[PDB]
Amino acid sequence: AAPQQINDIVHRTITPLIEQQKIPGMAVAVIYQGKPYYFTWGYADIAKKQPVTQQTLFELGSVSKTFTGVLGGDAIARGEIKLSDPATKYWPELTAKQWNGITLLHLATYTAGGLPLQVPDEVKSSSDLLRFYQNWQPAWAPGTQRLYANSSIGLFGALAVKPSGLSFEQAMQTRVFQPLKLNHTWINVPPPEEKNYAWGYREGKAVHVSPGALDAEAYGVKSTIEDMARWVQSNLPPLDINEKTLQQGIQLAQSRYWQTGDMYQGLGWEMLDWPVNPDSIINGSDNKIALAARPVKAIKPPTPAVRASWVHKTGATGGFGSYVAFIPEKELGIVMLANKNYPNPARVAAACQILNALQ
Ligand SMILES: [Cl-]
Ligand SMILES: [Cl-]
Ligand code: NI
Ligand code: NI
Ligand code: NI
Ligand code: NI
Ligand code: NI
Repeated sequence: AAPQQINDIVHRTITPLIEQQKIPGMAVAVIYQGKPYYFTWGYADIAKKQPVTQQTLFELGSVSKTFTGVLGGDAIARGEIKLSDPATKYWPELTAKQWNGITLLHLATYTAGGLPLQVPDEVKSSSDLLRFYQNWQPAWAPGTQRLYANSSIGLFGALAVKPSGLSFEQAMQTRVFQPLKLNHTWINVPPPEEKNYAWGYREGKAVHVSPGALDAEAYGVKSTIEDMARWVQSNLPPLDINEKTLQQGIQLAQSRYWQTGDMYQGLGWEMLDWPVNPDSIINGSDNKIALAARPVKAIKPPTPAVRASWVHKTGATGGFGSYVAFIPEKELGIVMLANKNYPNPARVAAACQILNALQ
């Protein structure tokens, strides 16, 4: 009766959402008792009437940060980094005084003291980046305010892989993607895979994410609905793989490092205690809140991953909108990929309706 029940709630929830939000193409995965169930609607390419399939690639936007968090967790477990390490330890030319006291933890969790949402578009090279961070003036002491920022976790990702001697992309492929068998997940989509790469749509124009500094670390992953379902499965408790630093790093990305309001900051992932007030995550997902500064309280030592949690992340690019959420206690989760950037609360409310019916 379970597959019939899943089909019904997914159909009755997503069909009106697509119509209300005018979404051109969408893929949904429900992870129910650890098993994935896939659903597709609409078009990856409107002009060519190419349907969304289980092999369609979507831009994950900020959901990419969950991969960066896990790769950072793997580096901790390898002994290559410590979150209490100063950021300057891995970038010694970053000598400016305001960086004294700023750690990898602060970069990973948006708590360095006001690093901006986007790296400025005029910053392109590594030397541009150095000048940007050397000249940046924090608004707050480190570890006091959370301000969501690609320039923060993006730099965390770039520094965390330095001890490996690998590029960020090589580290992600070899240490996260390949061990988890995510073989249709890319930082740079290869030419033969472009036939499955959906267009994003913004004001009715077909767009892909623009290149930018630290894009790979902060918002550059593209993936299929099947690989993202396998990503959810990999972040659920029963994961037991040969690559034990990765198994441990996944658990560390769900550690609770900071609290603000009723939410907890992990590495990439964000968490709330479950059962959760649905209005809190729906309302809190609005960018008028999610992009605003909020005071944080440190959790020392970080809370080890709590099984009774709602774990989630929204993401967007100019042309795409994504959402992933799961409940480790229930072995239950959802992935929603769309080639239009429609408002976060609509994504979260739909996910709440589906998972509440199945939990
Ligand atoms: Cl650590
Ligand atoms: Cl929003
Ligand atoms: Ni293939
Ligand atoms: Ni139940
Ligand atoms: Ni139940
Ligand atoms: Ni039950
Ligand atoms: Ni029950």
